[PDB]
Amino acid sequence: QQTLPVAEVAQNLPKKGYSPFGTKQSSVAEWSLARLDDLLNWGRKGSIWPLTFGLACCAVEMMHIAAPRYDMDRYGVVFRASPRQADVIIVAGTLTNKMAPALRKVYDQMPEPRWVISMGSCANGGGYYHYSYSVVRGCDRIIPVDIYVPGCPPTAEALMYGVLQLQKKVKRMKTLQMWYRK
Amino acid sequence: MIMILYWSLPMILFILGLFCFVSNRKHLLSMLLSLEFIVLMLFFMLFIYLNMLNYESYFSMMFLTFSVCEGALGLSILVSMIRTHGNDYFQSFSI
Amino acid sequence: MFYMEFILSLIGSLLLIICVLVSVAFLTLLERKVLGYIQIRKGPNKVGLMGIPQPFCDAIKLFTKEQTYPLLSNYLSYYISPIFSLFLSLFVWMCMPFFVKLYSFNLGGLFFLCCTSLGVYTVMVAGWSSNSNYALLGGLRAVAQTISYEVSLALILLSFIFLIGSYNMIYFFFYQVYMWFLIILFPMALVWVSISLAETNRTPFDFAEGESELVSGFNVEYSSGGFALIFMAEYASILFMSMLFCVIFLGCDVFNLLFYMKLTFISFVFIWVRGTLPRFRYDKLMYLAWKCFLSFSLNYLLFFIGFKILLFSLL
Amino acid sequence: RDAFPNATIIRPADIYGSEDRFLRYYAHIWRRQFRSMPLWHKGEKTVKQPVYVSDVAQAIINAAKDPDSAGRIYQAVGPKRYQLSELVDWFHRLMRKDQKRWGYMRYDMRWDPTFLLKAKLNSFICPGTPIGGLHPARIEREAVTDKVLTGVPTLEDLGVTLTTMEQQVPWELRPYRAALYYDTPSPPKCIEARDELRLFA
Amino acid sequence: MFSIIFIALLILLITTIVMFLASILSKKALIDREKSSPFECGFDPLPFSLRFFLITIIFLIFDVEIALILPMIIIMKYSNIMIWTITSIIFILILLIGLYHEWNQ
Amino acid sequence: MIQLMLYSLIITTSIIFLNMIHPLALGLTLLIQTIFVCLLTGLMTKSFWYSYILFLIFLGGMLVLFIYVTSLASNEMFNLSMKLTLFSSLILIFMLILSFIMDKTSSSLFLMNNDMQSIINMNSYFMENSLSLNKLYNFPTNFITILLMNYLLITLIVIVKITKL
Ligand code: SF4
Repeated sequence: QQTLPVAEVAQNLPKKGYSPFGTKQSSVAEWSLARLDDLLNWGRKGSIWPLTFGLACCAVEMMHIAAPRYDMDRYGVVFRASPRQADVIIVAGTLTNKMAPALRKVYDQMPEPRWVISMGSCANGGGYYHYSYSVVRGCDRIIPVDIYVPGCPPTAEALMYGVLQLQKKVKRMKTLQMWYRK
Repeated sequence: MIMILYWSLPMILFILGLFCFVSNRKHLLSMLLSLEFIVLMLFFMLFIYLNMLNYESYFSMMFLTFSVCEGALGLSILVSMIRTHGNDYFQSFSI
Repeated sequence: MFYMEFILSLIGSLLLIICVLVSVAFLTLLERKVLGYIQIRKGPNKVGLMGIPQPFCDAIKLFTKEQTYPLLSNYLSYYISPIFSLFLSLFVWMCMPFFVKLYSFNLGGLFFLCCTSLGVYTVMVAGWSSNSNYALLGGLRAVAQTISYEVSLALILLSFIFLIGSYNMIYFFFYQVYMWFLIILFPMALVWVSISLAETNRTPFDFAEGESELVSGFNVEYSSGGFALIFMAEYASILFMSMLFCVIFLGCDVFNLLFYMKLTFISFVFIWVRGTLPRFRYDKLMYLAWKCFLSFSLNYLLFFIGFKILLFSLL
Repeated sequence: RDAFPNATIIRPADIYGSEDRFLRYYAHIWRRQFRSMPLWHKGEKTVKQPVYVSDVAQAIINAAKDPDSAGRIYQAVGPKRYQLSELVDWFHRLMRKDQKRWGYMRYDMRWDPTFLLKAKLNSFICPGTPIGGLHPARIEREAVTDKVLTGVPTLEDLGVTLTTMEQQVPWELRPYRAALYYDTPSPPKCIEARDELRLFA
Repeated sequence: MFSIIFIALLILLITTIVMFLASILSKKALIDREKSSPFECGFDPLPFSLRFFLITIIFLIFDVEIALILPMIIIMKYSNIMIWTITSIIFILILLIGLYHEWNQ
Repeated sequence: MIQLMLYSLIITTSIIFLNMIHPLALGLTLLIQTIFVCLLTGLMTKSFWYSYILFLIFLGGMLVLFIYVTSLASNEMFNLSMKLTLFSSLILIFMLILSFIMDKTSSSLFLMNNDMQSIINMNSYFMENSLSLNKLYNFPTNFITILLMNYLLITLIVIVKITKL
């Protein structure tokens, strides 16, 4: 790892700023595309709409970020039932062999950009039914997954930590800078 | 003359809707929609007649009531063949 | 004919459209905020400062996502429903009672009934062109409830027009100079709230556009800008129903700031019934729209026929 | 081949499939012009031998595994030769464009400078990829017929069974079909060697 | 009414321009077989209903009936009072008797 | 001028109504024809009451039955052609420039509006939409509107019998 910086060292460090790219771009067109990508990523991270895809027990914790203690609504996060209106699909439960074409069709009808959160050990790696005859060995064999939330029923702080990690990934998305360098 | 410059267009579009009503290249739903097209043109020509008189425009909702009852009657005739002739009778080109 | 009338009418209508659209965005913010406060939870926060640019976060996201289609070959009929929906929601506002003259609508109630009668048309083209059985079911259910309370709404507003003696909306102001019509028309106030939550799809009448019995009624295939225009059109319909409640029952008070405070309060009431009531059924809603509200409409229309005849002899 | 001597060079002719630049390019609205497709010499002069993407992927893997394919050029072409007019007419028969109310018409491209002006403006105004791939390089690529070289190996020497066109292409063009007007398709005619020599004479 | 045409055409033009710019601003990805599919929950996939059609017909009959209840607010100060009262009471009373008879049968 | 614009729009929508065959597309052409017919009958009249009456009765009231039946009749979508759109736009621009090069005084309708009447006309100053609607609710023409309401109830009785429910 790295040691987290001591406050004597960290007082000499300057402020990071909001932009992961920095304001030190050379060209004015590159700087304008950087700020446009910053505004676009702020709009995308300011409201991600996850889809009501609750397969198994993990989803009982998924409603617990809907719950008044954790309150996902002040993070841009609000559930949508239709897959067209939703940004994120949260695979929260056990993907089985009869569940595989349904999950693939629901993911394919979702419009791009598409970030996928694997909630729980049945969602990533198979988990407690990994050696079962009718359980897919994780959802990574079917749906491409950006965030993997570890706990068997993830606490709801850990699922919301996965949500904040997805927001940091969305804030780190480089589209217009790649277009300028394509 | 007066007929050529005034109210010539409702006559022409009435004959066009009549020819769409009776053409063999259309279907029964097209006949009913062209029928309500000539109902609209009849309202246009009747209102041009009724506005030469000043305060007899109240007749416009009488003809409207009768022709709307005609249109609902035609739709209820046409969809009463759903349970008998099937759902494919709307594509019939001949009677 | 004097050209500054056209210039100022154009400027006032465009300013009305712009302010209605920004008030739609802040109404979505208000609904997400106080609808959270209906429960124990907080509203939006943590975006910008105290959650204020959250609808702009919605608008940047919805105008960037991939415009998907319910079929790949021909989808121009998919486009024409949110265009006409937002056009009607921004076009219905021209019959607002403006005391400084913008449009001299001597028949404003008929204009409102016309735009409400097109609401069925935009939701019918919303349902059919989305190529799904859920979409057709939601479109048929929305057309069913909106034409079921169209007749009731026409009779209720027709009973209200008997009080002012004409169809001019500004005539609601002169007959409210001593008291509001909330005192005299309180069962009509409850019935008009049940009407205004039925033409616009809200939670008490939500079998058309709910997330339980259908996943979405007619917004099921609409996304990435079309859903944004549909959402803005529906919240503009909510704003119009709040204004039209505040003109008829509460005193028109167009200039006073208390009128717009009451308009925000009736929007708060619309979000207050959004969080409270459950959803009616198809059979119970056919029972409500055609028997109870129709019988009350005809009966209390008879009451105002008798009352306007009784005052005509006395005056 | 000057830098890497033992480099395998697979030469595809024109690769068809899903999310391609052949069937989607002939499937787009921006390629057509008022329900009529312009083709160079009405599509009759050019003969193309297209190959599937799974066949060339299997050829790439069979070249990577077998080490006798070092520095050998492999002509990646399909099983049978087709001319472009019969291919485009077969595609429009698959998309249900053969109905008389659609108004399908095939005409000569060299009489129509408006199509090339549209292609140049489409290459100009698009910031990223042009819509439908209607850059003039694709125009010159569809103008150039597919010529195989004798004595240079074909993918059947790499041990892959080439999929025929009529098995795969209706599955690709099944979502591309038009809505039926309110008022099985015939397979296309292949072009042999003697018919191609008669056509090019 | 001529200003209403101009402002309605301007609202239509502004909404079509906003949707065209939204379609330009929408992120263009590769089109798919399954993405264009109509949404049925999960696994991939109505006849004529007479009850809803008679609901529309009842709505139409009551709408044309309301279109005759509409004028009489203006006429009340410009007509014979006895004739106006007799027609209004008879109109709404026959409507109420017909509604109650169709409820009971 | 705008009367000639509505003439041109009604001509263009009528010739595309003759051209097309898909039943919901003819229903859409009817619903967009009804607006222009309502406005054009509003140009001859003193006030826009009967245009509103035609609007609620025909478009929002009656044609929704036609839109529902034609929506459930056709499974397929519209096949939009840019040729018919281009021909409609070309004939529309041709007819608007033909109305530009034509004298609008001779082409205007002879039917009087509320402001085309005389200034000394006593009846025009009284109340908007009052004297035209008066004969609906006066002796002896009130029997027709009583018969009309009875006719609508009898129409509903007919429709329940013929659809067989
Ligand atoms: S990962 Fe654990 S909590 Fe989640 S569905 Fe599986 S067994 Fe249940």
